[PDB]
Amino acid sequence: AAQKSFRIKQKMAKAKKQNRPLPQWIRLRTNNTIRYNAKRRNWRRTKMNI
Amino acid sequence: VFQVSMKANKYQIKKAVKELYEVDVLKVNTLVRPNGTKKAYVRLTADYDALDIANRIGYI
Amino acid sequence: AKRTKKVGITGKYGVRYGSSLRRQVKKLEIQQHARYDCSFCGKKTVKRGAAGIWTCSCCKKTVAGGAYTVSTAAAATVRSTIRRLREMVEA
Amino acid sequence: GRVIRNQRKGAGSIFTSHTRLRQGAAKLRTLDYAERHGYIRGIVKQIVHDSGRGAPLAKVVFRDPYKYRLREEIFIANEGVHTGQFIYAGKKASLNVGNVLPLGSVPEGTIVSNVEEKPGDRGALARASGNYVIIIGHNPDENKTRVRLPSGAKKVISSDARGVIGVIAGGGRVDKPLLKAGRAFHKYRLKRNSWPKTRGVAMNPVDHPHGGGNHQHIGKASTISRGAVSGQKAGLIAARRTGLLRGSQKTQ
Amino acid sequence: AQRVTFRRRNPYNTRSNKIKVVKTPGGILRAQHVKKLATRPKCGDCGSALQGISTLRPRQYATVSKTHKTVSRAYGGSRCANCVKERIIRAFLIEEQKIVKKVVKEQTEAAK
Amino acid sequence: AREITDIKQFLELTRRADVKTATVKINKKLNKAGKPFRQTKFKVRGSSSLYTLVINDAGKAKKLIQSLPPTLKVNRL
Amino acid sequence: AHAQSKREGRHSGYGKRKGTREARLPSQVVWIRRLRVLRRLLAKYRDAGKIDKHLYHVLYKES
RNA sequence: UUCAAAUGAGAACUUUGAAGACUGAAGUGGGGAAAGGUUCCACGUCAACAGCAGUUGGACGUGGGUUAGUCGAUCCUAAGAGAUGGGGAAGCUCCGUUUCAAAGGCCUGAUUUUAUGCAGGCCACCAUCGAAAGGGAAUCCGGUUAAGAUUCCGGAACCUGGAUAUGGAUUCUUCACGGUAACGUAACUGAAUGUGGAGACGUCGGCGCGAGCCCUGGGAGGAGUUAUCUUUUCUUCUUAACAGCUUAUCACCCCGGAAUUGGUUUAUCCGGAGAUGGGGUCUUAUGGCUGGAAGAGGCCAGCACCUUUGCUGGCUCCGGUGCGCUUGUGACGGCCCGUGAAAAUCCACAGGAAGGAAUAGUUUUCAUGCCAGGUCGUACUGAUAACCGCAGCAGGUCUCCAAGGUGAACAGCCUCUAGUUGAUAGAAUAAUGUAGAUAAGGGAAGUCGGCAAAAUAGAUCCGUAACUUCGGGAUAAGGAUUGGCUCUAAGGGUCGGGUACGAUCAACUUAGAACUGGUACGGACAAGGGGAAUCUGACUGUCUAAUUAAAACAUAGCAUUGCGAUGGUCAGAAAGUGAUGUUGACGCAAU
RNA sequence: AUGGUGAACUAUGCCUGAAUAGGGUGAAGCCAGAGGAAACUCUGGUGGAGGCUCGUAGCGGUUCUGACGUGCAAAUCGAUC
Ligand SMILES: [Mg+2]
Ligand SMILES: [Mg+2]
Ligand SMILES: [Mg+2]
Ligand SMILES: [Mg+2]
Ligand SMILES: [Mg+2]
Ligand SMILES: [Mg+2]
Ligand SMILES: [Mg+2]
Ligand SMILES: [Mg+2]
Ligand SMILES: [Mg+2]
Ligand SMILES: [Mg+2]
Ligand SMILES: [Mg+2]
Ligand SMILES: [Mg+2]
Ligand SMILES: [Mg+2]
Ligand SMILES: [Mg+2]
Ligand SMILES: [Mg+2]
Ligand SMILES: [Mg+2]
Ligand SMILES: [Mg+2]
Ligand SMILES: [Mg+2]
Ligand SMILES: [Mg+2]
Ligand SMILES: [Mg+2]
Ligand SMILES: [Mg+2]
Ligand SMILES: [Mg+2]
Ligand SMILES: [Mg+2]
Ligand SMILES: [Mg+2]
Ligand SMILES: [Mg+2]
Ligand SMILES: [Mg+2]
Ligand SMILES: [Mg+2]
Ligand SMILES: [Mg+2]
Ligand SMILES: [Mg+2]
Ligand SMILES: [Mg+2]
Ligand SMILES: [Mg+2]
Ligand SMILES: [Mg+2]
Ligand SMILES: [Mg+2]
Ligand SMILES: [Mg+2]
Ligand SMILES: [Mg+2]
Ligand SMILES: [Mg+2]
Ligand SMILES: [Mg+2]
Ligand SMILES: [Mg+2]
Ligand SMILES: [Mg+2]
Ligand SMILES: [Mg+2]
Ligand SMILES: [Mg+2]
Ligand SMILES: [Mg+2]
Ligand SMILES: [Mg+2]
Ligand SMILES: [Mg+2]
Ligand SMILES: [Mg+2]
Ligand SMILES: [Mg+2]
Ligand SMILES: [Mg+2]
Ligand SMILES: [Mg+2]
Ligand SMILES: [Mg+2]
Ligand SMILES: [Mg+2]
Ligand SMILES: [Mg+2]
Ligand SMILES: [Mg+2]
Ligand SMILES: [Mg+2]
Ligand SMILES: [Mg+2]
Ligand SMILES: [Mg+2]
Ligand SMILES: [Mg+2]
Ligand SMILES: [Mg+2]
Ligand SMILES: [Mg+2]
Ligand SMILES: [Mg+2]
Ligand SMILES: [Mg+2]
Ligand SMILES: [Mg+2]
Ligand SMILES: [Mg+2]
Ligand SMILES: [Mg+2]
Ligand SMILES: [Mg+2]
Ligand SMILES: [Mg+2]
Ligand SMILES: [Mg+2]
Ligand SMILES: [Mg+2]
Ligand SMILES: [Mg+2]
Ligand SMILES: [Mg+2]
Ligand SMILES: [Mg+2]
Ligand SMILES: [Mg+2]
Ligand SMILES: [Mg+2]
Ligand SMILES: [Mg+2]
Ligand SMILES: [Mg+2]
Ligand SMILES: [Mg+2]
Ligand SMILES: [Mg+2]
Ligand SMILES: [Mg+2]
Ligand SMILES: [Mg+2]
Ligand SMILES: [Mg+2]
Ligand SMILES: [Mg+2]
Ligand SMILES: [Mg+2]
Ligand SMILES: [Mg+2]
Ligand SMILES: [Mg+2]
Ligand SMILES: [Mg+2]
Ligand SMILES: [Mg+2]
Ligand SMILES: [Mg+2]
Ligand SMILES: [Mg+2]
Ligand SMILES: [Mg+2]
Ligand SMILES: [Mg+2]
Ligand SMILES: [Mg+2]
Ligand SMILES: [Mg+2]
Ligand SMILES: [Mg+2]
Ligand SMILES: [Mg+2]
Ligand SMILES: [Mg+2]
Ligand SMILES: [Mg+2]
Ligand SMILES: [Mg+2]
Ligand SMILES: [Mg+2]
Ligand SMILES: [Mg+2]
Ligand SMILES: [Mg+2]
Ligand SMILES: [Mg+2]
Ligand SMILES: [Mg+2]
Ligand SMILES: [Mg+2]
Ligand SMILES: [Mg+2]
Ligand SMILES: [Zn+2]
Repeated sequence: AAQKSFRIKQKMAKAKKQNRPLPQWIRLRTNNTIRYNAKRRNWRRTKMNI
Repeated sequence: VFQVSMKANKYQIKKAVKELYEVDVLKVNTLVRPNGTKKAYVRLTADYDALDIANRIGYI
Repeated sequence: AKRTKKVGITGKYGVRYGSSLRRQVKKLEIQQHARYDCSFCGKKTVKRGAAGIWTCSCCKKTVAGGAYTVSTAAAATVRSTIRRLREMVEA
Repeated sequence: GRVIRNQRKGAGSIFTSHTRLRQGAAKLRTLDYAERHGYIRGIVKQIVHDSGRGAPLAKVVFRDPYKYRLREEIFIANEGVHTGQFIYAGKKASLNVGNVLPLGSVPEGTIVSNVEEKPGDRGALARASGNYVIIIGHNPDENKTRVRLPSGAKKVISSDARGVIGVIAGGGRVDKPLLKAGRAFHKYRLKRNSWPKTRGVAMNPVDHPHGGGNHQHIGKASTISRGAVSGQKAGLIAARRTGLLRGSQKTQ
Repeated sequence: AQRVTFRRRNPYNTRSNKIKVVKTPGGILRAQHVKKLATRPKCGDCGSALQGISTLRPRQYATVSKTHKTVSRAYGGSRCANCVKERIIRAFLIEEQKIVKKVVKEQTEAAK
Repeated sequence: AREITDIKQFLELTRRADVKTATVKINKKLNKAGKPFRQTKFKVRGSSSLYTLVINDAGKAKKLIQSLPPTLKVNRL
Repeated sequence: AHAQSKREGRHSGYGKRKGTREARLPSQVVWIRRLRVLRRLLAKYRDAGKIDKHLYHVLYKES
């Protein structure tokens, strides 16, 4: 919040990383069933509660 | 510019640079990248040319 | 020019609180803001602040007194009745 | 029903004393060797206002008879004491305003403040601005000293009990009208959250014995017995009489 | 007509956040935070701002030479030189009267 | 961050062990209400302070330039 | 241009006055000026010896 | 809101240029705190989302970006929180925080087996957590990015810790001299212990000063206007931390000995406890000159050319004014039954333990020199779209900076700088609406009721009732006047006079007089309706957030009650428990 | 009934901070002046008191029983206060 604890900054870093589309090669795997990334987050829609 | 262990402080960078690259370090500035990684801005004394020492390690 | 016929310092409260209350205050308020003679240095520089406390402008002496006047009639006689009793224990 | 106001005070959340600015605790010196065999000298280094208190305090510094150091006490300023005065404290000590003497060692008629209930409690009786106790006699065997307290009560205490000659500064403070709410506000602001007082007769019955009714009234006798129980005691507790006290007061 | 901004996160007008406006060589206005003003030291006896002594904030008195923190007479950076005049006369007179107090009550013991 | 005028003290600074580099600055200014003159500023960079000696006399300047120690790096202008 | 006309005692009638005469120029400012001007004359008139201190001291308290 | 171009399959909606407007420094500006967490920036890009559109986006896809000895945290203590010997409790756990406890650690000497056992002496201080607004070691200016900067680059400092050596100082009178004194300084040993000070403190008022802003003269440049007028209109002309010298209201010293009392503030306070006067000392807020530093930055000209993009120059100067504005600060004064934190930390003094030179010592509070300074935060938004209100919601949400005119003004109204021009659009203008207005004659007849609306209003002057707690009532009521232009008069500063005046510089205030107009003139804006009574609450104040603001609650005042601590009232399951209580009847508690 | 979770709203105390255009009124204190045989009474200034006052921001929420009443909004908007 413009002056952070490292605990909060770390979690912020992990959330950034998790925020990417489904790596499209996984779709090609044998017996693959994952169509898309069903856990995509967005700051303007769902707040991540610290 | 090096990606550096989060556990490493400004001293351990300066030392680990000299040992691994045979260079004199003037000063070391660090920051935590916004993905939980450490970035060292390592500046060499005027004797060493960074550009040369950069394609001596290989990247370019 | 005479500014007010009776309220004096008490005119700041204006019409409020009732004549009699204002009258009682005016008395003690006049009592408490006044300059008093200093026992120690013989000037009239004793003034109050913090009811009970009376200090002298120069000579920097501070005397414990009455809430709105330096000497209170009670402590006055107590002074004398102690003066009397003390003298019973030397003569 | 609800828990009534006077019951909530004992928990002491919002009712504890507003203490930040206080000067300290006013106390006679510890009743050490010097004070109970001879006397000890000090200088009132300052007389000062104690927040929330009527009477000014007197900072009086002494020498430490056992270590090389100054040790300062906090006395209540007896009227007439001043900066720079020498205060003497001891069995054998002159009967002068400001000094502290064992009740046994002053004649009758002496007028003292901050007097000890039992000897050594460093000051119990006659502390509020303007009060004092008068010694009204002695019993040398058992060395009691009969005194009269500001209430009028006549307690008898040990002759070793210590008091300070004189009366307490700041008298007459209660002769001036507060004149308006704010004065009382800033008054209790530095004492404790006792002000202002909603009448129990203006609340609903959950709140108080006096609450409710289509008119505002007590409804039963407001004299509550000593044996009453918490939440009952409100009004005139254990009143032995009631009504406008006409005729001369002044205990016989 | 040119306005200015704080230079530190603290956005309120606290006594530790005093500001001065300054014109720089760039030809523009820019704030510069001001440390709280220092006060003068005081005579422990009387209480006046005892002269001769430089006036800094307390941690700064460790970055200044001893001559700035004293005056040459006894009780230098401590008492106001009229109190010293007084605690001299008082000392001397009391020691003198103390001698007077002894031989007077010595003769008392020889005739009483 | 310090000004100097003792031309003797100056040469003593220029030969102080920590002093390795110096610099001479040439300014054109005016003389008291009228014509111009040539002010020189001898700046000696010490290990914690930059001493600078202002020699308004053009003649005193040239004589003082050769006076400089030969082993001293002296940035000109 | 308007400031010049103002300097020439213009646009200052009762119909151009919105703040009270006291708000426009305080009585005290007028007094402090005058009484400081009078206080200044008594000093120089004395320090030059034009008026002895016994007349000065009286004029001061009458000022 | 509009024109046009560019772009694109596609353009009311994107980009650019042009025009019209707005926010009007109490911002639609420039930043932060909490909260968000990548929205920041670039590139690509329109299926869903942006209640029309979309080539645009806080969307989508892909990347890049947050650099510190000095800014914060970190340290300190505040209310408070909470371990510990213990005491309760079946027990989860409750109580106590220096508390009925054998509570702990520093200086250096002893060692020359040798490393740290013991020989002294202290300290009895007794956890810890708790402030990104309190306290607090120390940094500035210029330059730089697509996006970072008091953090990078450049240059110039400063603090702290660790080392240290050379120079100066000091000593044969061992631990500096000088001044009558205030006190002076480049230095000028100082253990235990003790003591003092700084940290460290309300509020309002006028008065004095500082800074930045505002206004303005001459000049040296650039820009606009020029049918005509304007030696004109606009704009550039800057100087950081740090360093040296200097600079002060107050305070203080020396000479002196005062009624004919004197000095003196806007504000009456000072003097035989020594004034007025004359001469000195001090704090360095703050300002000045210089170093930093013109080499920077600002403004221009004159040539170079696909480029990296240069190069040569010149100028950057001297002043004026103040009930101005914002802020800072000083010496005072008003107020209190209110008298307006704490600790860390730093210094000084008192003390004299000790150690210390003549054939050579003591000195690191003087100068200079050496090394080092970690860990985490650092992007952006901060709101009619980055927070909370299911949302890009007309709501809510702490704060700094703050130009010109009109005017009493941070009002309203217009402007400069900066930022916007965001809110589906087109055509009509029926009824009925919502919001803004006007109406002949009457004038509350309307209505539960003047609800709504209207009338009033600034300022100067005149005038002003009952009644009253003498303070008020009172802007009572009721009147007159108010533009423009051209004049008159009054109100100041500064410098020489042997031990009456002259000379010159700079300010809008107030009054009076002429002239003048379709009788208008607080010309927009701004801005009280008044009076006579009854009921009721004394008053200012408080409440039913979201149908009740009142006569209800409160209050001062009045009166009653309890209590002397082995106590009153009150809390708890209990207790070596707790509130009042840092208390003591001028008190606390209860009506 | 039992065992639990809340003072991000709000109520109240405490700690530590911060904030509030411009006007009207003219209380004590003070200086000079006038009258009177006396007691004493007057006048003009100065000063700048107040849970004083007109009135913004602020805090409130009186009336239109105005807008809205499948809202901008589960309490808002305008005017007035
Ligand atoms: Mg949600
Ligand atoms: Mg959750
Ligand atoms: Mg960092
Ligand atoms: Mg119950
Ligand atoms: Mg307590
Ligand atoms: Mg209360
Ligand atoms: Mg009540
Ligand atoms: Mg009551
Ligand atoms: Mg009720
Ligand atoms: Mg009941
Ligand atoms: Mg009952
Ligand atoms: Mg009832
Ligand atoms: Mg009743
Ligand atoms: Mg910032
Ligand atoms: Mg000194
Ligand atoms: Mg000095
Ligand atoms: Mg006045
Ligand atoms: Mg003058
Ligand atoms: Mg006089
Ligand atoms: Mg449009
Ligand atoms: Mg456009
Ligand atoms: Mg506009
Ligand atoms: Mg405005
Ligand atoms: Mg920002
Ligand atoms: Mg793009
Ligand atoms: Mg599409
Ligand atoms: Mg969206
Ligand atoms: Mg759409
Ligand atoms: Mg679409
Ligand atoms: Mg993206
Ligand atoms: Mg990305
Ligand atoms: Mg810091
Ligand atoms: Mg740390
Ligand atoms: Mg516990
Ligand atoms: Mg802590
Ligand atoms: Mg802090
Ligand atoms: Mg702080
Ligand atoms: Mg910059
Ligand atoms: Mg960069
Ligand atoms: Mg930025
Ligand atoms: Mg740098
Ligand atoms: Mg350098
Ligand atoms: Mg050092
Ligand atoms: Mg010397
Ligand atoms: Mg200390
Ligand atoms: Mg202190
Ligand atoms: Mg403080
Ligand atoms: Mg600085
Ligand atoms: Mg003098
Ligand atoms: Mg002298
Ligand atoms: Mg001097
Ligand atoms: Mg003035
Ligand atoms: Mg302010
Ligand atoms: Mg005070
Ligand atoms: Mg000090
Ligand atoms: Mg040193
Ligand atoms: Mg360490
Ligand atoms: Mg930033
Ligand atoms: Mg936005
Ligand atoms: Mg949200
Ligand atoms: Mg919104
Ligand atoms: Mg301008
Ligand atoms: Mg913006
Ligand atoms: Mg819309
Ligand atoms: Mg529209
Ligand atoms: Mg339409
Ligand atoms: Mg219509
Ligand atoms: Mg019409
Ligand atoms: Mg009509
Ligand atoms: Mg009519
Ligand atoms: Mg009628
Ligand atoms: Mg009718
Ligand atoms: Mg009716
Ligand atoms: Mg009517
Ligand atoms: Mg109406
Ligand atoms: Mg009309
Ligand atoms: Mg009337
Ligand atoms: Mg006219
Ligand atoms: Mg004139
Ligand atoms: Mg003239
Ligand atoms: Mg009416
Ligand atoms: Mg009422
Ligand atoms: Mg309601
Ligand atoms: Mg309800
Ligand atoms: Mg109301
Ligand atoms: Mg209501
Ligand atoms: Mg009554
Ligand atoms: Mg027990
Ligand atoms: Mg809360
Ligand atoms: Mg404040
Ligand atoms: Mg007005
Ligand atoms: Mg006002
Ligand atoms: Mg006469
Ligand atoms: Mg006033
Ligand atoms: Mg008011
Ligand atoms: Mg009002
Ligand atoms: Mg107004
Ligand atoms: Mg309110
Ligand atoms: Mg409002
Ligand atoms: Mg409303
Ligand atoms: Mg309605
Ligand atoms: Mg409808
Ligand atoms: Mg209003
Ligand atoms: Zn005195």
